[PDB]
Amino acid sequence: PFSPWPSFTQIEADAVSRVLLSNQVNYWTGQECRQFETEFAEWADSKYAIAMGNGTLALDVALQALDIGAGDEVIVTPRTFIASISSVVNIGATPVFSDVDEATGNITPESIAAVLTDKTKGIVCVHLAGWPCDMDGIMALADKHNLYVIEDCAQAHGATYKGRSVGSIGHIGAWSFCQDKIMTTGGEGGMVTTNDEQLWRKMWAYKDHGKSYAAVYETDHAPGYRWLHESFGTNWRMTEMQAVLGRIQLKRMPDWTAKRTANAQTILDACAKWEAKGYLSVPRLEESVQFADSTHAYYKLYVYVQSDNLPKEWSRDRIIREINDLGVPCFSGSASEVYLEKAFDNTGLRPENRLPVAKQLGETSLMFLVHPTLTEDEIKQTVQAIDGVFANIHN
Amino acid sequence: PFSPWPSFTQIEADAVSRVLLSNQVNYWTGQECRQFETEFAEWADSKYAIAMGNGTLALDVALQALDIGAGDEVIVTPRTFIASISSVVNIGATPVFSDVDEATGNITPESIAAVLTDKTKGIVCVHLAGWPCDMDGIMALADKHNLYVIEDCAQAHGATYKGRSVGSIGHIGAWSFCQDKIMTTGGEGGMVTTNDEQLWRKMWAYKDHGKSYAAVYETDHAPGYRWLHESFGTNWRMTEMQAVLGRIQLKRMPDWTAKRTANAQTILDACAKWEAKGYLSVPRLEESVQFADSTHAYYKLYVYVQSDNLPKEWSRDRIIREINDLGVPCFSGSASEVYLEKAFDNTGLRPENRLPVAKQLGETSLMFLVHPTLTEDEIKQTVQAIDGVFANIHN
Ligand SMILES: CC(=O)N[C@H]1[C@@H](OP(=O)(O)OP(=O)(O)OC[C@H]2O[C@@H](n3ccc(=O)[nH]c3=O)[C@H](O)[C@@H]2O)O[C@H](C)[C@@H](/N=C/c2c(COP(=O)(O)O)cnc(C)c2O)[C@@H]1O
Ligand SMILES: CC(=O)N[C@H]1[C@@H](OP(=O)(O)OP(=O)(O)OC[C@H]2O[C@@H](n3ccc(=O)[nH]c3=O)[C@H](O)[C@@H]2O)O[C@H](C)[C@@H](/N=C/c2c(COP(=O)(O)O)cnc(C)c2O)[C@@H]1O
Ligand SMILES: C[N+](C)(C)C
Ligand SMILES: C[N+](C)(C)C
Ligand code: NA
Ligand code: NA
Repeated sequence: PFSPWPSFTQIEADAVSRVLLSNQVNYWTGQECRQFETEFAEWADSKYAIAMGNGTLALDVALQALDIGAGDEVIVTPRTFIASISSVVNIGATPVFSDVDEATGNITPESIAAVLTDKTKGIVCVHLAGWPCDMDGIMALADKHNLYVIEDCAQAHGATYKGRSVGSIGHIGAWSFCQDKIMTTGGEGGMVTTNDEQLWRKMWAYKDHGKSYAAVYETDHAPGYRWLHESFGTNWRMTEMQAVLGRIQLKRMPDWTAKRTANAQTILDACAKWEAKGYLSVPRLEESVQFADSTHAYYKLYVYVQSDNLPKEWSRDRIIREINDLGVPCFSGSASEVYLEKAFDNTGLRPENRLPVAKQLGETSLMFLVHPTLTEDEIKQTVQAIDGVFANIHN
Repeated sequence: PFSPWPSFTQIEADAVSRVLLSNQVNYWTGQECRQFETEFAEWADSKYAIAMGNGTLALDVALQALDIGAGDEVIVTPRTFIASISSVVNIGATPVFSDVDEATGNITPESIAAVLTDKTKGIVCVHLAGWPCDMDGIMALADKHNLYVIEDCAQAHGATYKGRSVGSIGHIGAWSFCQDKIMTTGGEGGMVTTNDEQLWRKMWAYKDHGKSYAAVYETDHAPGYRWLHESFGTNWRMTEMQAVLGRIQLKRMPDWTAKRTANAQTILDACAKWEAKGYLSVPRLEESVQFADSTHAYYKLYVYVQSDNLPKEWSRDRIIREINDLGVPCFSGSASEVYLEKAFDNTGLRPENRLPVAKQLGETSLMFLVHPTLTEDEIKQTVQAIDGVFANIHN
């Protein structure tokens, strides 16, 4: 197999062992989560961060703080992991699907505007695979129509939009550190970021059974039982062992982004000849007029077949099989039409017509791995498999 | 300070280090959670178990599977941690408080029956401190009124009721492994247990984004993208590092229950002379005719002041102060009237009048530690602090 992702180091194993043997294992008995919060906020260009159990709970707590619920429409992408949509359903709101950009796979200002109604309250925009959304256009639309924006940053650690971290631009950023993500806190983890003090206080309470931050930290208490629960909430906390991994990985992020970026550019460079021959489309953020001064996180590397130009005996799926047969990982990538899941049967939530760009990218995507442990030889194998298979197509 | 709880061993540190370095860190990339589920189910006398992020999410997923929501009343206890009540509020149902037993601190068949209505659908009974509820009475009452029962077992690992593990008697058992609990999976953790296959399938899907167990494991899959999400759900999963701790601690539970029991017996025995003198009430499960062939988990050890028999210069609160001043941990214990929290302001959820037994136990409780790391000498010091302060009261 190729070099693993995730790939935990002895430093990380020693850190979790130390946290465990300290017995200071909980948000309320140690300081690892609290220091991870302040370090993550600084790293993500945000005033506030809160450590969460996972990226789904991060979306959930953001929707809770924004008072999104029954009768509110929230614009969502069809091209993502289901949590980016089901979080909206689970709070009782109505997800409404926008189509995506043919180059980036993200929802766009134009496709969001097309599905806005007088009931739209929110947008959950996903920075898919690490390519940032057009946040100037999305925030302009949100200002015009009085909408709240949640940036789903689960695939986008290290991405920037015109000089600032993703997750710092919308009202709230939601983050995952699940097992194969760019940051990976020991099996699960998440985070929210915000610049709004009131949204921070609301999310902080909600993930801690409705403990008021003001009651805990900003109030003088008599000895004995303390009355802290000033609203209803739940347990969406992270452990100390997950947090110490997060803190370690923040310090690695420049290295990790640089390695992902180098791996991606080697693969995109090799795909260019097959774009010239008409078999691939190879969108590159660094060559985009509209994503000047932005950076791609490179969670995963997408290119797209030009189906019309493949011989009849070839297809996207056959290319995946042939690259896999040469020992190189290759996938169809993200779900592109999550609304086709049976969860949407009889809900009235499925678009009445399939979203054409989302449908096309589901059919055309080829997805490659670029994670930081991949060796020069593994990236060479990747390039050689692409050249081998497309040379077979070309003859 | 007294011996710590929790108190993680080198064996546990080495196990979490091995899980991390394996890179098999997630429910979907390793087998520690799946083996913990089957071992926990067997240990807890249940056909099915599902690993959960925490005991709050265990309650939440049980209420989801039972289709409890808007317009449904659920009987709850006032004498617990808020999650036993706020889980009901958060799913949209109406918590209705029952008073508690003066000896055991648990809701009783009599006090539950007093607050039943035709809209009651469920009971969340807490085995407080490890003393099992009257499950014959509660299940009889649930049968006659067509109610579902959730056992909140967060404080009750090792408790049995007439030969059976707690958590195996109600429709669903909810469990916590939070940091100071009898089992403590490295900062957070939870579990549900059930004997009902359909409730198991529903909870298993809901904690995993609505992945159907049938779609994942009972369906032959074509190559490429698999359509699994047949209903809506969320991410309420446990990590592999938490699960390996759970598996280790299950094997220690005979020893841990025996040590907690021996510690409790020594303290209760010392309290007997002060009960004889009228200063304490010392309920003992092993002496209760109603709790024959049952066993106490001994999460914490409660006795109760007889307020009426204390001299004017004395109080429950002064006894706590004086025992702590001798170097012995002592607490007022569980919240006894959770409905007094400001979360309940303007909800209409407060009982018309304060619940009198619950109010009394909040005023009279003295709670001592009995966790398995406490040495013979620390238990001796506990007895001597009790004897010193009560000898002062007497003389
Ligand atoms: C355990 C784990 O690693 N889960 C990650 C994984 O989810 P998974 O269940 O495989 O979902 P899908 O990618 O829809 O795949 C469905 C099925 O098709 C198969 N498949 C998939 C792709 C493919 O190319 N080929 C294929 O055969 C899969 O093997 C699986 O059998 O892939 C997702 C993209 C990740 N995304 C999470 C996440 C959250 C939620 O964060 P959280 O996981 O709660 O921290 C929030 N927003 C965003 C934009 C997120 O990305 C999940 O964390
Ligand atoms: C981080 C941690 O260890 N939390 C545990 C702790 O909750 P805590 O926030 O302290 O809540 P309370 O006991 O109501 O105390 C409120 C305040 O008064 C203070 N206090 C409390 C008691 C006292 O004697 N003196 C005092 O000064 C506390 O320090 C705090 O400042 O004490 C609770 C009893 C535990 N209960 C858990 C659990 C779940 C929920 O499971 P989960 O915690 O989500 O796994 C579900 N059902 C059940 C029957 C559960 O037991 C919590 O796990
Ligand atoms: C530091 N960062 C803005 C690139 C995340
Ligand atoms: C049933 N028991 C093994 C938990 C005692
Ligand atoms: Na109903
Ligand atoms: Na009823």
